[PDB]
Amino acid sequence: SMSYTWTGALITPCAAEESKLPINPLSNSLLRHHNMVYATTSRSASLRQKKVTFDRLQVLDDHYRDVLKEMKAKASTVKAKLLSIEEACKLTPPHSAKSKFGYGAKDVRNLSSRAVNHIRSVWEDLLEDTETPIDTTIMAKSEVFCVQPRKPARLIVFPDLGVRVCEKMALYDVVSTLPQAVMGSSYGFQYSPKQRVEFLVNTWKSKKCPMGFSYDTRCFDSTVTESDIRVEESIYQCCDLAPEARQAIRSLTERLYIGGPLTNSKGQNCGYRRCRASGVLTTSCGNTLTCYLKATAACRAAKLQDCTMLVNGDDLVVICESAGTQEDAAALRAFTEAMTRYSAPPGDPPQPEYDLELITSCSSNVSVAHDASGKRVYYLTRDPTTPLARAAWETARHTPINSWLGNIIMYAPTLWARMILMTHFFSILLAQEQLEKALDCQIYGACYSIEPLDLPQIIERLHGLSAFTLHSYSPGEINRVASCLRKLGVPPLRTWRHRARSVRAKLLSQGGRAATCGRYLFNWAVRTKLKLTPIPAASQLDLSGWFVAGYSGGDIYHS
Ligand SMILES: CC(C)N(c1ccc(Oc2ccccc2)cc1C(=O)O)C(=O)[C@H]1CC[C@H](C)CC1
Ligand SMILES: [Mg+2]
Repeated sequence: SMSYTWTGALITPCAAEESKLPINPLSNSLLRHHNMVYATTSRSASLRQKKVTFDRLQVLDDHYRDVLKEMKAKASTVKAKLLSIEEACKLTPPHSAKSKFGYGAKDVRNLSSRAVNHIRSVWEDLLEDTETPIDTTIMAKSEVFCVQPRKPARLIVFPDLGVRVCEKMALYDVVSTLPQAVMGSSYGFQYSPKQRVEFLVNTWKSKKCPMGFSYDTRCFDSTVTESDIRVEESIYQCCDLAPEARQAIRSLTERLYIGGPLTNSKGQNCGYRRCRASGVLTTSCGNTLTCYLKATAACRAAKLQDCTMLVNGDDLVVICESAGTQEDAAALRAFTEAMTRYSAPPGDPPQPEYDLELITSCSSNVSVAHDASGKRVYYLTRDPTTPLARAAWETARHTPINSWLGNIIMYAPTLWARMILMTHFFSILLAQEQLEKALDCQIYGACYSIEPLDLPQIIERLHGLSAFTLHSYSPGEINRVASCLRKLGVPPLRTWRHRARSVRAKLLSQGGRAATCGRYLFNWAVRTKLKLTPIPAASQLDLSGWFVAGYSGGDIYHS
């Protein structure tokens, strides 16, 4: 069937949409070519709609069924709990889209009589009505990028706040613990960036002759079929579940996840969906399970040998035992055909990679640098173009989510996050006298509130003290960063070094936590290095819930 059907009504915005970067005195010091920076708007929605709309092809074989049963057996060990309204509400982000039933984010978290009473009625309804298609709103997502030698906005389909709270009640526990139980070490969201690298590097070394590749599925969400979603429900159903939760999953599956009507911001019937919705609680879990299933089965059809998968939603990377250049290329092609039959055709054709640093998964790649002692140290990085374009935009305008803070946390050891983002933002935060202020950001889709002053500890716990001393990066990483700077018009190292030394001095004079950031974060900038000993606060940090599972589109907030 058709991934989508359209009525003609347009996907409309719900206010004014900024497309260009504001000429700002502060954004200009970070990036000079402001015209290369842009944000998607509903004005490009038509272009997107045509790309995600198509008839899906699907043929299932014995390999698929086999892997499916393997997966179900493991799911069979699971015991999901079911959250009470109270907890599900606690999980709602303070700034999440309001409900059309008289209440909003704040009321939900505050457990207002009106919000809880409505939520209750939606839950009862999910228990009584097993059919009626649940209404969703479709919107053009606004995201920032740098022009290329432009991207049309992405679309998001999400149900009402009321319905979202119920999804949590019935599936929060499931989507937080079933992926790991079913896929084990292949589930990428259980790893912190450093743990992801270690898993990738060790996996790579465990091969006599390693061969690896990333697989890009062309619009993965639209390739998800009604069948894949029921197969996915079948996996969830192997769990021990409270009666009400079992019915909630059954009804939410037929009424929401397999598809339903599309309404715009004006309240107009836009069309219908018969593929994955991007703004539902099961999206990450669902996509990860389905990609792993098709991929694993695809590997068997292709005869790839000793495959180790690493899956994060629709993002996939496979590392296996080489069989030779020609044989690897043939196997890879066979893999792609198997995936195509399973309704997961490629966007970018896949290519075998014999160099670990050249494999990009989760928009990132593993690379290597050196610590003070001089020992090689592997770490996660990525092309900084987008991270930087967005740092510029968030500098010029107020945004709910600060990706820059999220990028500093996840890529702390990188040459670009240290030299550019830390310097730029600590300089700016000192000025505005807002170093104490907590900011929201996302990690694997879950929303968190973090104090910039804590970055030193956070970085030590997740990356180790070496994140403050890495130097001598790879020639490949250096060219990528440098050619990035030229493109966006970012000041060179010298300028940044001067700024960092000036910010570092200012941070050291304040003492307390600010001096902590001064000493650690900017030690790369001075010549007279300061001995960097373990930060006490790093040994008393609970950062486990940070890397448990994916939540993108889940409307998840970790208090
Ligand atoms: C060796 C030495 C001088 N050096 C480098 C300076 C420039 C560079 O590569 C470029 C080139 C152009 C633009 C940006 C970086 C790479 C390195 C390195 O450590 O290998 C450093 O000490 C870095 C160490 C990390 C900080 C955070 C910035 C300076
Ligand atoms: Mg893709």
